[PDB]
Amino acid sequence: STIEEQAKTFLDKFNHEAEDLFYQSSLASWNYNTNITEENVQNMNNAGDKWSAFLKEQSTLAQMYPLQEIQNLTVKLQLQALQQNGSSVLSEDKSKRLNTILNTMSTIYSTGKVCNPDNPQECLLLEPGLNEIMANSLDYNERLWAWESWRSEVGKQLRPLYEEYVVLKNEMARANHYEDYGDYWRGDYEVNGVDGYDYSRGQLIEDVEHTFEEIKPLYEHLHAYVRAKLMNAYPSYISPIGCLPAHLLGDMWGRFWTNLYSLTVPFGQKPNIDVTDAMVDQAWDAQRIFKEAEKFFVSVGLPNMTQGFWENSMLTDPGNVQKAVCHPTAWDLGKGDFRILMCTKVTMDDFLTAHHEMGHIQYDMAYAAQPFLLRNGANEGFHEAVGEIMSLSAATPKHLKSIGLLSPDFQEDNETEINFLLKQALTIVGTLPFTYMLEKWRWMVFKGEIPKDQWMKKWWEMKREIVGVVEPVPHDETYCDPASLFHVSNDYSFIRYYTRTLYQFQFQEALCQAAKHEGPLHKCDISNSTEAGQKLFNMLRLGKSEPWTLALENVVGAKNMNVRPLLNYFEPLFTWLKDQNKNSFVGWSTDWSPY
Amino acid sequence: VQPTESIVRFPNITNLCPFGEVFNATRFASVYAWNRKRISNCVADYSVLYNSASFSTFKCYGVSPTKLNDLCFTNVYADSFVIRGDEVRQIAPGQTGKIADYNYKLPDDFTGCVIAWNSNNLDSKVGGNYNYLYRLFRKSNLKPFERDISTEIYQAGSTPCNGVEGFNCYFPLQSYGFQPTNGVGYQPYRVVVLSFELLHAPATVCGPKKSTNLVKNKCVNFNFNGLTGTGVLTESNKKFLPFQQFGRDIADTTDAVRDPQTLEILDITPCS
Amino acid sequence: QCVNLTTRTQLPPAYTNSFTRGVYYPDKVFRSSVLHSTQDLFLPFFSNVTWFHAIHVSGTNGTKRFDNPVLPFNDGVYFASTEKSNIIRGWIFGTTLDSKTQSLLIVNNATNVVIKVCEFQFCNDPFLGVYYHKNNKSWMESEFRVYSSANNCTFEYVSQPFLMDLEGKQGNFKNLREFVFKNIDGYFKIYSKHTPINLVRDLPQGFSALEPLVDLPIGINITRFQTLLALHRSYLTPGDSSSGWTAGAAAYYVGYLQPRTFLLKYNENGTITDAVDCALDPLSETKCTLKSFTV
Ligand SMILES: *[C@@H]1O[C@H](CO)[C@@H](O[C@@H]2O[C@H](CO)[C@@H](O)[C@H](O)[C@H]2NC(C)=O)[C@H](O)[C@H]1NC(C)=O
Ligand SMILES: *[C@@H]1O[C@H](CO)[C@@H](O[C@@H]2O[C@H](CO)[C@@H](O)[C@H](O)[C@H]2NC(C)=O)[C@H](O)[C@H]1NC(C)=O
Ligand SMILES: *[C@@H]1O[C@H](CO)[C@@H](O[C@@H]2O[C@H](CO)[C@@H](O)[C@H](O)[C@H]2NC(C)=O)[C@H](O)[C@H]1NC(C)=O
Ligand SMILES: *[C@@H]1O[C@H](CO)[C@@H](O[C@@H]2O[C@H](CO)[C@@H](O)[C@H](O)[C@H]2NC(C)=O)[C@H](O)[C@H]1NC(C)=O
Ligand SMILES: *[C@@H]1O[C@H](CO)[C@@H](O[C@@H]2O[C@H](CO)[C@@H](O)[C@H](O)[C@H]2NC(C)=O)[C@H](O)[C@H]1NC(C)=O
Ligand SMILES: *[C@@H]1O[C@H](CO)[C@@H](O[C@@H]2O[C@H](CO)[C@@H](O)[C@H](O)[C@H]2NC(C)=O)[C@H](O)[C@H]1NC(C)=O
Ligand SMILES: *[C@@H]1O[C@H](CO)[C@@H](O)[C@H](O)[C@H]1NC(C)=O
Ligand SMILES: *[C@@H]1O[C@H](CO)[C@@H](O)[C@H](O)[C@H]1NC(C)=O
Ligand SMILES: *[C@@H]1O[C@H](CO)[C@@H](O)[C@H](O)[C@H]1NC(C)=O
Ligand SMILES: *[C@@H]1O[C@H](CO)[C@@H](O)[C@H](O)[C@H]1NC(C)=O
Ligand SMILES: *[C@@H]1O[C@H](CO)[C@@H](O)[C@H](O)[C@H]1NC(C)=O
Ligand SMILES: *[C@@H]1O[C@H](CO)[C@@H](O)[C@H](O)[C@H]1NC(C)=O
Ligand SMILES: *[C@@H]1O[C@H](CO)[C@@H](O)[C@H](O)[C@H]1NC(C)=O
Ligand SMILES: *[C@@H]1O[C@H](CO)[C@@H](O)[C@H](O)[C@H]1NC(C)=O
Ligand SMILES: *[C@@H]1O[C@H](CO)[C@@H](O)[C@H](O)[C@H]1NC(C)=O
Repeated sequence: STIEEQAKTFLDKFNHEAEDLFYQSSLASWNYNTNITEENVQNMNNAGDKWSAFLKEQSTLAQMYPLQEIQNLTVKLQLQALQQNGSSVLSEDKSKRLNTILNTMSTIYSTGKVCNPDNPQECLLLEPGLNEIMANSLDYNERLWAWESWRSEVGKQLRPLYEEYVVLKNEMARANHYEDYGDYWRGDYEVNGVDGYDYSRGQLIEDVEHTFEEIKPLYEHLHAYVRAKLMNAYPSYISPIGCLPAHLLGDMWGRFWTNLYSLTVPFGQKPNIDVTDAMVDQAWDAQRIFKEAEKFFVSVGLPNMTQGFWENSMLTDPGNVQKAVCHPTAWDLGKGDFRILMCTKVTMDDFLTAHHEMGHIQYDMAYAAQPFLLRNGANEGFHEAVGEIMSLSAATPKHLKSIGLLSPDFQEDNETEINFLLKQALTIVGTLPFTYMLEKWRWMVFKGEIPKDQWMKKWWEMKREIVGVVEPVPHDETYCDPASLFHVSNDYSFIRYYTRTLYQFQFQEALCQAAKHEGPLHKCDISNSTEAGQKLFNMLRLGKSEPWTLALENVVGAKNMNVRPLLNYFEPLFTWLKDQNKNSFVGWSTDWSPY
Repeated sequence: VQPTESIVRFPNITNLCPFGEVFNATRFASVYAWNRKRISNCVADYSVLYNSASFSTFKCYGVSPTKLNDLCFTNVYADSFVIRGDEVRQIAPGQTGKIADYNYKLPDDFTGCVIAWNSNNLDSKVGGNYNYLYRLFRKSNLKPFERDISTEIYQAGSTPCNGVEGFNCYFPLQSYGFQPTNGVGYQPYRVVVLSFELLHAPATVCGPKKSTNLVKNKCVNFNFNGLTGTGVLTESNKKFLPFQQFGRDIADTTDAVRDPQTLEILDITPCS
Repeated sequence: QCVNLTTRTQLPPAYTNSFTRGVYYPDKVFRSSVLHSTQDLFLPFFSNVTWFHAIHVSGTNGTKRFDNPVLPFNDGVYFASTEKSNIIRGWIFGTTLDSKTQSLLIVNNATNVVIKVCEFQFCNDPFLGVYYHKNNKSWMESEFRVYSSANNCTFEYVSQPFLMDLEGKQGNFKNLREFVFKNIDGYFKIYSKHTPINLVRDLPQGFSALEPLVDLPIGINITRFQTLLALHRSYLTPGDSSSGWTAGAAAYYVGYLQPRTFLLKYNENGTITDAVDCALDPLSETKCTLKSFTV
């Protein structure tokens, strides 16, 4: 006869009634993804509509229960996750126009149009096109042409659409008892009602800034090295004091610097550790890949895969008889059925993606012992970092030679180590300043520190000060440069990748010092160590039942987001970069617009 | 002549038990409406149930599984019902949860066994098997071996529930979702509970003892349906009455017994 | 279901003598001319048993008797029925004879013996009448008014079906059915015997050892029993459900047992052919003292 008991009864009823509906929706989505037909999409849409209607119906009944008369933390968290109004505190016309704007921006981004001049054809879509033109080409002219065409044709076309989107999102966020939409996006890292472990929502900005201030030296050295190696490839196009151009970063937006490894490789005569040809020389297939992944996971302490996992997963492309999306995904249906959708080839990248997806599945099976509203990761960065640390620990030469791929007589030269560290740097640290700049720009454009004008001006001034990127063509206040990405054109958060990057190295160091491993961190294998397995399982059980700070303290021993593990990981490369940049200029300067 | 032998004999073992119909039943009841079947007058052979390697959980409380065929009882109750796999552990003495105190509870002291096996082969259809239900809400905990079929709507708030659902008026019965693709733990597990009791009444179900090889020309130790002694069993000619089992000569001495299986009569002579 | 039976002439209770009857086999032991002496519950020789009549004389005279009272059950009873046709078709055993406790029902419904131990609600006058029609003219058993409901059944036993000779013959008695019931250790012991006789006056005089028939483990307590009879419903006797009846050629004797000492005599094959009651006269006292029938 109290609010707590009524809330617990309602929560039990909801947890019982929502599991079957979510399982049916997930089953329909699986049948669609594994079989692209006109009937499966209809069933998927029907199941999605039913689940959305059920979730919206179980939101006004839960809205009647107040949150200030509850002493149990689990019930409070479940109700706070359930009483989320979201897009309901608006008007009919307002919500309809917002959905229309979102859908039309998504369609404008998904369609795309190359439409080269003096050519009535060859106007390609987001399929192979500008991607490989900006990725594996060395011509300045065509790179600049593509970077200008994608930003002028699928760019400024979304300027008023994005303005109205920002206005409507700010209206929704202010009407939802919150600050600007940036606060609504940062609300995921908020922890209240716990003594000592409380994490303010505004402290995330300060933490990200303090971590970036310590990342700055490594990124400046990496930028200097990349610029020095790029001046030898693009003569009379980049100054050794200025900033790097935008269209010479091996990507349309400059997010990842993976395509610059073929140009910035220090020891071009030393081959990598690619064991792709070693697997085809013997009986290896997707089944063997996943068996080796299960063997790696069971060696740490994690349980075996479920029986349905092997008889329900689509580990191999069925061929042309039926069409299926070959994007590697880990499916959690919700009723003990865990399976992976992946067209696993006999390559090494797929061998690491298998470990990534199996780490996702292990996290899911770990937190599957909690209520439905809490069966999710602590933050939006833990779930991907759990697989990223496994992919890092499984890509080491020790594990490769222990499984049987690499020859036991293989010598571990330090040149290959420098090359691997530089590749990891280009693929990890290269996106940290970009992510930070993009997320700070989103936060300042949602809060209001940037007026309706001066969007691109301050965007480029930040991309010059924070990042080492400079625009090749002067863009006025009419172009829409930031909206050329996928996450911004579809209303997705971006700080999750930064948090995942900062958490994966902390997890690696914590699980490596627990396994009593000596030497550098980049060659540490989490294998045949049950202590690290138990330490990680103590964190994978929590999910959303406990704050993420408590999970970090339980798995690492810190209550904040530290960056020292990343520096400890990249120290062997940091010293080499310091020794190589002795006869060059470190850092970058502004006022070098290539106009 | 010292006796050294064992010819312990007992009559034939017929009408074993309806265990074959209570275990291999095609249809099972829900957990809130578990069926209690009376197993009273039949020779329960627990060896075929313990030796069968098709049961996941086989835990006998208050009695050893090997000594089940060495005791006599009056009535045996078989409670058959289907429950989820992850909550089979709740069917045990002293355990708590949701199915124990609201659907079916066992006493703190229990003299019996629990048998459960995975039934995902037949109790599962593509699209969902919503035929089995379970009681989710109650105003008080259930008593040991208590069954409740009342389907009145629950009342969690101060507002009276006038026969219809509302703010805090929920339906007491909730359905189970059993798909053939579910994992272990959510699959249906047909669990049967056997209860053994002893009261002031003649025991009707005992352990089935079948027979032993018969020796008819040596100094043996015999046991004919409770009798005992020592002697050689020579074939006699005393035609007993259709109901008389063992005969006694003058001075009240057991000198002739009838074999309970072949119904033949034979004399008992003391050994030299 | 419960239907009373009115229009019944009352008479004082009659008593006859059971000269030498009620002797049964006490235990399953073979004995060949040993003259065994046992100490158990038996019927005293030349005792005083009760006589229950069931007659129907035509006209506005005679007697209309249909007796089936709730007689006590003191350590066992001796039931002997001189039947001309199938009329006595079972008994009722128990203490309360209601839903408060359990009751044993051993009845014959013209199919076979039905033995059930449940909680019944027995009427004040239960019977299993017959029906004699003019079309498809054959005595059929369409009547069952013993109890109303049967809940919480513990024991049950129904053997293979069998026909029933419901022919209401007229003349003298043809056979005698003797039964000795006893419940001392939960087991309900029944000793039956069949002996043809052609007298129409009293209980036959002689000697017949009753053999064990069934040993039913029930455990319930028995303090008072009742006999179930049959009725005839035909033409020439109009009436309602509680009237329009007719019967006849039916009688049963009830004798109570008591702890006594008997000297049983076995033949060369194991059958009891003679016995003496030691507590009858000093002659039988001396006979049991010297353990012989030659004095
Ligand atoms: C909030 O309510 C839940 C639900 O009961 C509590 O969880 C219980 O925790 C105790 C102690 O670990 C267990 O013995 C119970 O089995 C748990 N309940 C269930 C249903 O599993 C939780 O402790 C409560 N939080 C508080 C009181 O702070
Ligand atoms: C983890 O431990 C297992 C078992 O000790 C190791 O497997 C052995 O590896 C050696 C080295 O090649 C072989 O000689 C043995 O035959 C293997 N035994 C078994 C049972 O597989 C495995 O190499 C270890 N892995 C790591 C990374 O240390
Ligand atoms: C349910 O049916 C199965 C199969 O019909 C029974 O298993 C048989 O048991 C007998 C008795 O031991 C064996 O001789 C057979 O070989 C078994 N067959 C199979 C296929 O295993 C089972 O005994 C039945 N259940 C019960 C309670 O009797
Ligand atoms: C107990 O079982 C045995 C074994 O079947 C029965 O012995 C059989 O009896 C029949 C008829 O008397 C014979 O035709 C068979 O040859 C016998 N077989 C054996 C192996 O002896 C015996 O009759 C049964 N007894 C009872 C009372 O059922
Ligand atoms: C008629 O039959 C009814 C039941 O069928 C009996 O009524 C009982 O009569 C006795 C007294 O003779 C009462 O003590 C009982 O309480 C009555 N029973 C019930 C259920 O009320 C009786 O056999 C006959 N009654 C009459 C009035 O003729
Ligand atoms: C006599 O009683 C017995 C037992 O009550 C009756 O046998 C039952 O008959 C019904 C329908 O005739 C069947 O559904 C049951 O299965 C029978 N019982 C058993 C144990 O087989 C019998 O029919 C009755 N006979 C008469 C003439 O009334
Ligand atoms: C995929 O869908 C087609 C559509 O008709 C169907 O024929 C086929 O059986 C489906 N594949 C599987 C594996 O069910
Ligand atoms: C959700 O909106 C309703 C009205 O639309 C309001 O009463 C309730 O407080 C809101 N809940 C929030 C903002 O958490
Ligand atoms: C996992 O699988 C391996 C190989 O099938 C087996 O040896 C091991 O016992 C399994 N682990 C568990 C916990 O069942
Ligand atoms: C690698 O090791 C050799 C071994 O002497 C050393 O000479 C060389 O300088 C090392 N290279 C780097 C980059 O540390
Ligand atoms: C039997 O008892 C009755 C009841 O008083 C009595 O009248 C009769 O004389 C008794 N008969 C014998 C033989 O004792
Ligand atoms: C036949 O017997 C039945 C009894 O089942 C009876 O009802 C009927 O009156 C008889 N006569 C005819 C012509 O059916
Ligand atoms: C049936 O009667 C027995 C007699 O002792 C009793 O133990 C049992 O509880 C009764 N069952 C029901 C359902 O009345
Ligand atoms: C009758 O027997 C029962 C056995 O359950 C016993 O409880 C009861 O006390 C007995 N009645 C009398 C009067 O002794
Ligand atoms: C005893 O049995 C024998 C053989 O079966 C038979 O000849 C004799 O008549 C029987 N005697 C009696 C009194 O039954």
